[PDB]
Amino acid sequence: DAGIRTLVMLDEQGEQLERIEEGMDQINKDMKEAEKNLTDLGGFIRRVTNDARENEMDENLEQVSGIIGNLRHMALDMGNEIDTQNRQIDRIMEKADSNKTRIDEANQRATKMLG
Amino acid sequence: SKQALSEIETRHSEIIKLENSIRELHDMFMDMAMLVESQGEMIDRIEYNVEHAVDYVERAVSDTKKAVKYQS
Amino acid sequence: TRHSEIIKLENSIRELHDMFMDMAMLVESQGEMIDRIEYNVEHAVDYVERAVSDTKKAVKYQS
Amino acid sequence: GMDTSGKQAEAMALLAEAERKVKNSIEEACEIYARAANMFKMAKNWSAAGNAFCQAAQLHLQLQSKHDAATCFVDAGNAFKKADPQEAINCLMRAIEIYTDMGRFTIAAKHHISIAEIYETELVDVEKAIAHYEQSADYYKGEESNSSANKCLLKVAGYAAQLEQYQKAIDIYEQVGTSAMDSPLLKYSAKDYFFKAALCHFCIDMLNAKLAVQKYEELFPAFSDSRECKLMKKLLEAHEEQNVDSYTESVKEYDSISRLDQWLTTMLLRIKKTIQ
Amino acid sequence: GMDTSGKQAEAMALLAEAERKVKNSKIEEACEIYARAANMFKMAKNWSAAGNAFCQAAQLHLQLQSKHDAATCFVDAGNAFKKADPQEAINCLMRAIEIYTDMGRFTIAAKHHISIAEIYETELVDVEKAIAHYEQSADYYKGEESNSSANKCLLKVAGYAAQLEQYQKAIDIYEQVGTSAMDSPLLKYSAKDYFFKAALCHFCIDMLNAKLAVQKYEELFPAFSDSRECKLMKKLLEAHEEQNVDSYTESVKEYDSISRLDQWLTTMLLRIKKT
Amino acid sequence: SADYYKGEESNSSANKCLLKVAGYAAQLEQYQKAIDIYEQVGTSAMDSPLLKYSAKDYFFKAALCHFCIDMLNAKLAVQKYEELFPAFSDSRECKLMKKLLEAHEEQNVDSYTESVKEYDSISRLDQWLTTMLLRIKKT
Repeated sequence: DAGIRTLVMLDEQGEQLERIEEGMDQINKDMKEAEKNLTDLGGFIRRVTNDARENEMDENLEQVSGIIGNLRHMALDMGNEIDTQNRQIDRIMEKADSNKTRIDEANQRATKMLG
Repeated sequence: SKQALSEIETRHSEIIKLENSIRELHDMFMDMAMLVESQGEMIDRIEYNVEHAVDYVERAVSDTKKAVKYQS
Repeated sequence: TRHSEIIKLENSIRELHDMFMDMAMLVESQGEMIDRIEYNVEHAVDYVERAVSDTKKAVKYQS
Repeated sequence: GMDTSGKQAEAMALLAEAERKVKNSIEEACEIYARAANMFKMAKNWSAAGNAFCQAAQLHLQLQSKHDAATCFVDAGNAFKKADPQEAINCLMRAIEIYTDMGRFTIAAKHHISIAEIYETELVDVEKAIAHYEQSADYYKGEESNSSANKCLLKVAGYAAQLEQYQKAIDIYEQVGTSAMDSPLLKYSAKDYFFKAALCHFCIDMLNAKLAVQKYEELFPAFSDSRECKLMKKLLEAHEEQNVDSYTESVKEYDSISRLDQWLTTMLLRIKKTIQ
Repeated sequence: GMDTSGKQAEAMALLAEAERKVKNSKIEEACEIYARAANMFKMAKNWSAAGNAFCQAAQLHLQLQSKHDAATCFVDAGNAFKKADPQEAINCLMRAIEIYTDMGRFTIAAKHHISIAEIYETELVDVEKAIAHYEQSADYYKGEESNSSANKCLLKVAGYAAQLEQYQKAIDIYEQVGTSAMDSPLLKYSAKDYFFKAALCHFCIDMLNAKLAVQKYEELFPAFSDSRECKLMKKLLEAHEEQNVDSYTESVKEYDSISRLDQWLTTMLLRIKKT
Repeated sequence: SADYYKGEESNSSANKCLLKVAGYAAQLEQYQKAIDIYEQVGTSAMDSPLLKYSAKDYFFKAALCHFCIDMLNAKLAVQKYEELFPAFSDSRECKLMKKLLEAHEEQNVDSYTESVKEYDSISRLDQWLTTMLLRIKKT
C-alpha cells in the first residue's frame, strides 16, 4: 500500500511538471515577442516434523515472496518515473534562466537608450 | 535426537534474520514516503506561483497592446 | 535447494536496497534543484512586477 | 595568489569611487557597491562583504525600494552566517520584518526556520530555537502548510520533552497523532507519536502513564496489537512491583528486536532511576 | 551521403553571406547572422568548423556590448568543441566560468567546472587536473550550501586518491562523509559502506592498526556490527593473518555470491591479498 | 469539475471526481450509476501502465456494488470481469466474493461472517466496505 500511494502521487507530480514546463515556454515566447515589438516601436522450511508447523508456514512465506516481487515491479516503475522527472526539471532550468537573462538585458537597454 | 532441536534452532535464527531484513525494508519505504510527500507539496506551491506569474504576464501584455494600439 | 532459494532472496533484497539508494539520492538532488528554481522564479516574477510598475508610473507621469 | 590581492584592490577602488559619487550629492553607487561585494565574495573574505551589502541595501531603501532591499538584506545575512552569526541573525530579522510588512508569509517562515537552525547549531540556546520553530509553525499553519507545521510542532515537542515539562510534549504528540490517524499515508506512523507521549506520562507518575496508555489503546484499537503496547504493559507491570530486573529484561528484549532512537533510552533510564 | 553534403553546402553559403554582410548598428546584425550561420553549421554536423564559426560569432558578440550573451555563446562553442580539440573547449569554458563568477553565479560556474573536469579526465589521462577542478567545484558548492554536490565531489576525489595510493585523503574524506550521513537522518544507510571503504583504505597501510580502526567504526556506528560489511572485513583480516589464499579467497567468493564486486573494490582486494 | 477537465483534455484528473461521485451514489443506494462509473474507470485504467495494479480494485467494488441488486446478476458480472481481466483471478478479491456467494447460496450467515472477519483481520476493511457487507448480510 505504501508503494502504491507513492506511485500514484509521483504520477501527479509528473503531470504538474509538464504543466509548469508548458507555462514557462509560453512565458518565454510572450516575453520575446514583446521585446521584439518594443524594439520595433522606435520449500522454505526443511522437513523434520512436517505438519502445518512447516507446510502452512512455507505457504505463507511463498505468498510473502510473491508480494516482494510485486514490490519489485513497483520499485522499477517508481525509478523510471523519477528518472524522467529529473530530466524534465533540468530542461526547465535553462529556459527559466534564459528568460531572466532576457528581461535583465531588456531592462538595461531601456535604462541606457533613455539617457 | 538433539540434532533435530539444533536444526529447529537454526531454522528460527534464520527466520529472525529475515524478520530484521523485512523490518529494514519497511523502514526504508516509510523514509521514502515522507520525501515524496514533501517534494509533491513543494511542486504544488511552485505550480501555484508560476500560474499567478503567467496570469499577471497576460494582463500586462493585454495592457501593453491596449496602450500601443490607442497611442498610435 | 535451500541454498538456491536463500541466495536468490538475498540477491533480490540487495537489488532493492541498491535501486532504492540510487532513487533516494536522485530525489534529494531533484529537491535541491526544485528549491533553487522556486527561489529563482519568485525573484524573477518580483523583479518583472517591479519593472513593469516602474514603467507604468513613468509613462503615466509623462502622459 | 593574485586572486586575493587583485580582488581586494578592485573592491577597495570600487568602494572609494562609490563613496566619492555619494559625496558628490545614485543607482550607479548601489551597483558599484554590489559589484565590490561580489568581488569580496570572490576574494573569499566573507567578513566585511555583508557590510557593503547592508550599505547598498540602505542606499536602495533610501529611494523607497523594498524588494531589492529585502533580497540584499537576506544575502548579507547569508554571507555573515559564517562570518558573524549575530549579524546574520539580525539581518534575517530585518528581512522577516520587511516581508511581514509586505505580507509574504512563506518567506518569513523559511527565514524563521533558518534562524532556528543557525541558532541551535552554532550558538547554545533552546528557548530561542523553540520560539522560532513556534513562529514558523504558526506561519505555515496559517497558510495551510500542514507538513511543515507538523514538523515544527514535532521538533518543539521533542525539545520540550528533552528539557521542558511533559505537558507540552504530551499535548503536541496527542494532536499530531490524532491528526495523522485518519491520513492513510501516515497511519502506519501514528502509533509512534502516541508511544512517546505515554513515556512522557510515566515521569509524572505510574498512574498517569497507565491512564494515558489506556486512553490511547481505547482510542486506537490497532495500537492494542502493537508490540509497543506489550512492551509498555510489561514496563508498567515492572514499575508496579519495583522490579528493576524485569524492566531491564524488557528493555534489552525491545532493543534486540528493534534498535533505539537514543531518546527512548534516555526516558527509560530516567524511569528506571526514579523507580526506586 | 547527399543530405550531409547539402547541409554542409548550405551552411558554407550562409557563413559566406554573413561574412559579406558584415564586411559591408551593423554589429548587431552581424552578430545575429553569424549566430544563425553557426546554428545552421551545427545542424550540418561538422564539429570542428561549426565550433570555429561559433567561437568567432562569440568573439564578435564580445566586441558588442553584452555580457551574458557572450557567456552563452562561449558555452555553446565549448559544447560544440566537445567533439573537437579539447584545449579550445577547456579555454572557452574557463572563460565562461570566469564571466559567471564575475557576475556572481556560483552554481553555473560549478556546473561548468564539473563538465570541464569530466571532459578532461575522460578524453585525457591527466587525472590531477580533473581532481583540481573537482576541488574547485566542491568549494563553490559548499559556498552555496549545496551539500549534495559537495558530497559527490568529495566522494569522487576520495576514490581517485585511493586509486592514486593517497589513502590519507581518501580515508579522511570517507570518515567525514560517514559522520555527515550519521548526522543526517537520511542517507545514513550508506555510512556502513563508507566505513567499509575507509577500513579498506586503512588496511592498505598495514594490518595491526586495522583492529583499532574497526573498533572505532563499530563503537561510533554500532549498527555496523550486523551489516555484512563488518563481518566480511573482519573475516578477511583474520584470513589474511593466515598466509593462505584459500581462507580469504573462499570468504570473498561467498560474498561475491550475493552480488558482483566493482572494479575498484576488486582491485583493492587484489592489491591487499597479493601482499 | 470533471466535465471541465474533460473539455480541457487533462486526463487522470476527472477520474478521481467521477470515482468520488460514484462512491457517493453508492452511499445513496443508487448502484447503477456507481457500477457504470466503476466499470468505465476500471476499463480505462486496465491499459494504463502505472494504474494497472489498481484497475482490478475497481472491478471488485463493482462486484460488491452489483451484489445488492441480486445474486445471479452479480455472479454473471463477476464471471465477466474475471474473463475480461484474467489476473483479477489471482487477487484475493475474487476468492472473497466467491466464498461469500457460496455462503449466501446456502443461507449460512455464520460462514459469511467468518469470512468477513478473517478478511478484516488480514487487512483492515473500509467503512464503505463494512457498510456494504452489512447491507449484504441482510439477505
